[PDB]
Amino acid sequence: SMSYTWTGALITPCAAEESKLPINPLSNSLLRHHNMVYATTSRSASLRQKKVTFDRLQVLDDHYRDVLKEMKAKASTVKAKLLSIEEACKLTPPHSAKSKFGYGAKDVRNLSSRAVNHIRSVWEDLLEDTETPIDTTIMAKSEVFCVQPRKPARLIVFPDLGVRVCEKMALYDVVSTLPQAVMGSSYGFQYSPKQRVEFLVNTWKSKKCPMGFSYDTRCFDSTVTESDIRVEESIYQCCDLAPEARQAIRSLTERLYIGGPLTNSKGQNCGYRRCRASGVLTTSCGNTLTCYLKATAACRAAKLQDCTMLVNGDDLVVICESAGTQEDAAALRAFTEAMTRYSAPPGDPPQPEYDLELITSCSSNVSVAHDASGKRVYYLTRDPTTPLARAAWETARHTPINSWLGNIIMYAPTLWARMILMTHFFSILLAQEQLEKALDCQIYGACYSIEPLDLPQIIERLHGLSAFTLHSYSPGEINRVASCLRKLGVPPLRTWRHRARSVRAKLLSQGGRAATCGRYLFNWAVRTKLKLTPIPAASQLDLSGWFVAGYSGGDIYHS
Ligand SMILES: CC(C)N(c1ccc(Oc2ccccc2)cc1C(=O)O)C(=O)[C@H]1CC[C@H](C)CC1
Ligand SMILES: [Mg+2]
Repeated sequence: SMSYTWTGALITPCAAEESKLPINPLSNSLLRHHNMVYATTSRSASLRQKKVTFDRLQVLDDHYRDVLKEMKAKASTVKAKLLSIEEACKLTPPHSAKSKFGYGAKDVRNLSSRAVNHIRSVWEDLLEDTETPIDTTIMAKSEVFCVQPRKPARLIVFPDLGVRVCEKMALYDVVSTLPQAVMGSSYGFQYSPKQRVEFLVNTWKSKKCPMGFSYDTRCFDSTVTESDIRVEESIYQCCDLAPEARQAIRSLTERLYIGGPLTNSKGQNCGYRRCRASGVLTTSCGNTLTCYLKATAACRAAKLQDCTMLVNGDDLVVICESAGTQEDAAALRAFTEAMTRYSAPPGDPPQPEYDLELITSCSSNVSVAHDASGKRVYYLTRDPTTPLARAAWETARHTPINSWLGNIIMYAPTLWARMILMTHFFSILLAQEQLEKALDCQIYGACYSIEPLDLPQIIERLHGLSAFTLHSYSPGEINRVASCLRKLGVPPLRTWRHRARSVRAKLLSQGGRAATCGRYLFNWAVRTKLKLTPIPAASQLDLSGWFVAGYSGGDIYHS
């Protein structure tokens, strides 16, 4: 069937949409070519709609069924709990889209009589009505990028706040613990960036002759079929579940996840969906399970040998035992055909990679640098173009989510996050006298509130003290960063070094936590290095819930 059907009504915005970067005195010091920076708007929605709309092809074989049963057996060990309204509400982000039933984010978290009473009625309804298609709103997502030698906005389909709270009640526990139980070490969201690298590097070394590749599925969400979603429900159903939760999953599956009507911001019937919705609680879990299933089965059809998968939603990377250049290329092609039959055709054709640093998964790649002692140290990085374009935009305008803070946390050891983002933002935060202020950001889709002053500890716990001393990066990483700077018009190292030394001095004079950031974060900038000993606060940090599972589109907030 058709991934989508359209009525003609347009996907409309719900206010004014900024497309260009504001000429700002502060954004200009970070990036000079402001015209290369842009944000998607509903004005490009038509272009997107045509790309995600198509008839899906699907043929299932014995390999698929086999892997499916393997997966179900493991799911069979699971015991999901079911959250009470109270907890599900606690999980709602303070700034999440309001409900059309008289209440909003704040009321939900505050457990207002009106919000809880409505939520209750939606839950009862999910228990009584097993059919009626649940209404969703479709919107053009606004995201920032740098022009290329432009991207049309992405679309998001999400149900009402009321319905979202119920999804949590019935599936929060499931989507937080079933992926790991079913896929084990292949589930990428259980790893912190450093743990992801270690898993990738060790996996790579465990091969006599390693061969690896990333697989890009062309619009993965639209390739998800009604069948894949029921197969996915079948996996969830192997769990021990409270009666009400079992019915909630059954009804939410037929009424929401397999598809339903599309309404715009004006309240107009836009069309219908018969593929994955991007703004539902099961999206990450669902996509990860389905990609792993098709991929694993695809590997068997292709005869790839000793495959180790690493899956994060629709993002996939496979590392296996080489069989030779020609044989690897043939196997890879066979893999792609198997995936195509399973309704997961490629966007970018896949290519075998014999160099670990050249494999990009989760928009990132593993690379290597050196610590003070001089020992090689592997770490996660990525092309900084987008991270930087967005740092510029968030500098010029107020945004709910600060990706820059999220990028500093996840890529702390990188040459670009240290030299550019830390310097730029600590300089700016000192000025505005807002170093104490907590900011929201996302990690694997879950929303968190973090104090910039804590970055030193956070970085030590997740990356180790070496994140403050890495130097001598790879020639490949250096060219990528440098050619990035030229493109966006970012000041060179010298300028940044001067700024960092000036910010570092200012941070050291304040003492307390600010001096902590001064000493650690900017030690790369001075010549007279300061001995960097373990930060006490790093040994008393609970950062486990940070890397448990994916939540993108889940409307998840970790208090
Ligand atoms: C060796 C030495 C001088 N050096 C480098 C300076 C420039 C560079 O590569 C470029 C080139 C152009 C633009 C940006 C970086 C790479 C390195 C390195 O450590 O290998 C450093 O000490 C870095 C160490 C990390 C900080 C955070 C910035 C300076
Ligand atoms: Mg893709």
